[PDB]
Amino acid sequence: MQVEGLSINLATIREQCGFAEAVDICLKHGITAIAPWRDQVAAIGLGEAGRIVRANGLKLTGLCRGGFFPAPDASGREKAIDDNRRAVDEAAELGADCLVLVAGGLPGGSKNIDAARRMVVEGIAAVLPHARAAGVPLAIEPLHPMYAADRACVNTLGQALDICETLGPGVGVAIDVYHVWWDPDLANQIARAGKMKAILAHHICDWLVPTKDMLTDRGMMGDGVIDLKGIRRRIEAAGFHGAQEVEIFSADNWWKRPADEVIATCVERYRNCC
Amino acid sequence: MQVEGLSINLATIREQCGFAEAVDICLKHGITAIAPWRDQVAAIGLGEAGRIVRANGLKLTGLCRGGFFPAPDASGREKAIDDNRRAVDEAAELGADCLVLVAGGLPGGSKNIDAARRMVVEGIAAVLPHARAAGVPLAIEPLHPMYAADRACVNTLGQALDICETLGPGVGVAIDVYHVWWDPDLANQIARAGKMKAILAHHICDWLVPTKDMLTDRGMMGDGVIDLKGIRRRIEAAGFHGAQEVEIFSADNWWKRPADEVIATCVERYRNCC
Ligand SMILES: [Zn+2]
Ligand SMILES: [Zn+2]
Repeated sequence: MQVEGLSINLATIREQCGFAEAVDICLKHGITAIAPWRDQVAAIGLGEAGRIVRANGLKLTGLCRGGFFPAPDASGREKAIDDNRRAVDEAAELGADCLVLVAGGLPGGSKNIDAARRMVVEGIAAVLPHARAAGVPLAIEPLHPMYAADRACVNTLGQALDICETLGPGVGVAIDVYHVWWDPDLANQIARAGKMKAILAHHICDWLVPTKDMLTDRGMMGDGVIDLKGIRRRIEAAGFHGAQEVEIFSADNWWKRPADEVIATCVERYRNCC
Repeated sequence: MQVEGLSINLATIREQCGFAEAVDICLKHGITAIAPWRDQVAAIGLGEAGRIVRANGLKLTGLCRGGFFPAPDASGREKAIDDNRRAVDEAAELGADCLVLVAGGLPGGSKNIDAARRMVVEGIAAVLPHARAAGVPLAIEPLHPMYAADRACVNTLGQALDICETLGPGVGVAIDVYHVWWDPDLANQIARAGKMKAILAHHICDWLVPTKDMLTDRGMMGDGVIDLKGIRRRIEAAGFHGAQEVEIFSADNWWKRPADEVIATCVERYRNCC
């Protein structure tokens, strides 16, 4: 009956379903773990979202997302930090296993990528006490390098782990195959993450050939070229046995299909291709 | 009169100009270094291209390109290796400072990215004796990670340098800001390249915000977010003082403008923004 070890990031059916319907279809397929987004939670209301979570015994593999730290001035940086505190409060209410952090790109006008990265480290450090007090692990999600300028300037698992080592307890990593599959040093950095006890989440999807859009053409698992099986074996060998979270952005395919069929296909591909 | 230290990769005006006209406009602006592509050379003829090169005293900062090593079988891999030998012969005829190598993506159907990378190393090793005998340095060009699956599975300068160390003399790197600007370890790897005496080329352009296409929306220098000045200072500190090669693929902007204006703008932006 239950599909053990599978979570659905609700972006996967974001065009078709708001929060309650997404949960309903996931439960209809034996799925008891989700990762909602803050806008989806806000649209239903945080209190109702947590009631649904607690009533159905749902695990949250993550809440998406905090981050977005760099800004051209102190006021803007603190506005971002303070938003992350709200995100932590939301995650805590929902019992999320972590708050996913998407670092933010360059401050407007700036070319100073190293400074942007320092603002990320400082921003995480500013949020950490709030997160630790709330019992909410912070998961730095290294993002594909194509996102460096304008979405997230933490772009390798090695770099993410360097930040985890600098900041100390309460911060780990979310390993999303879309963002990291290409990294020539991926095997060593997964092993490193495991030694650090830093792995908080594992997101799955695929890299299509060709990829037709930089943001909204993620593949269903098995439709692309990622060695999903190999990555998962390495993550398990590193000591992480949590659910695999399906996170697909697909403007011209999966978002245009009935949510039922999408989730059915996620379960099939999870069984066969992961 | 002369614009010292500037080269134009002829992709920059590829829609507007074949080889002879491209050279003419570059010389009209005081530019005496180019990097043509093999298709452009073939369209005019290798003999005529070399005559033009020798008559005008042109430097070639590169010939684009060899590579494309991985294939599902030995016959296909050897076909690729043998093409690279032809590319070396072309580079030698034109007096090119290097042959740029774009590694190739995964063999069709395969998910085995590590094996693809082994085929790259083996392929370069197979070509090297031909290149060394011809006097043609091979320049491994790490490519942006977004190209990993289907164009080039050498995706970081560190990885490129690892291959250079494995293979030994006659192989170095082409450092293209588009492909490497995001790398969190870029400063250390540029310094490393310099210690290895491995830097063979420096390609310039910019990363736009937003980037509107994965292949054909490179920016004119200064229109994007790359710290061009900083990268160049590090390349010079590492011991490379060769020309900066402008390589812009811009389907909706620079390729639609008069070649004259494009090259004029390259010289202005080279002066101000590099
Ligand atoms: Zn993710
Ligand atoms: Zn290049």
